[PDB]
Amino acid sequence: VVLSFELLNAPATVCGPKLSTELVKNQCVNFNFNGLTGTGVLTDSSKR
Amino acid sequence: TCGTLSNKSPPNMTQFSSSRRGVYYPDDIFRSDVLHLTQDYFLPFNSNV
Ligand SMILES: *[C@@H]1O[C@H](CO)[C@@H](O)[C@H](O)[C@H]1NC(C)=O
Ligand SMILES: *[C@@H]1O[C@H](CO)[C@@H](O)[C@H](O)[C@H]1NC(C)=O
Repeated sequence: VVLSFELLNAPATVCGPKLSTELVKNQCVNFNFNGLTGTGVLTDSSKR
Repeated sequence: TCGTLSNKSPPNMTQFSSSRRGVYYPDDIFRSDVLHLTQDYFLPFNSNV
């Protein structure tokens, strides 16, 4: 079997088994959203 | 079962211009508030049609 992936800016359709944790805001944290992972401060936003 | 035709004239092939007509999004990457210069299969402007 050949699995072909794509990692677009589009809703996640298949995910790895990772457990998921509560949001932490206004603190510098590591984060991982749908495999998009980095480090920074998370806050609410005015963005649409 | 198929319908049938006769006295069907040959196509005439008269030609027109795609005046800026037919642009499309070349890839799935989301972009916003930017200018993107790209090489792809596009219908050229003022192409024969
Ligand atoms: C068919 O083609 C001729 C020239 O080959 C052209 O004069 C004529 O207008 C065309 N038919 C139509 C309906 O435009
Ligand atoms: C086809 O294209 C060329 C240049 O794009 C143009 O000069 C020509 O007139 C077009 N065809 C017809 C039948 O006009």
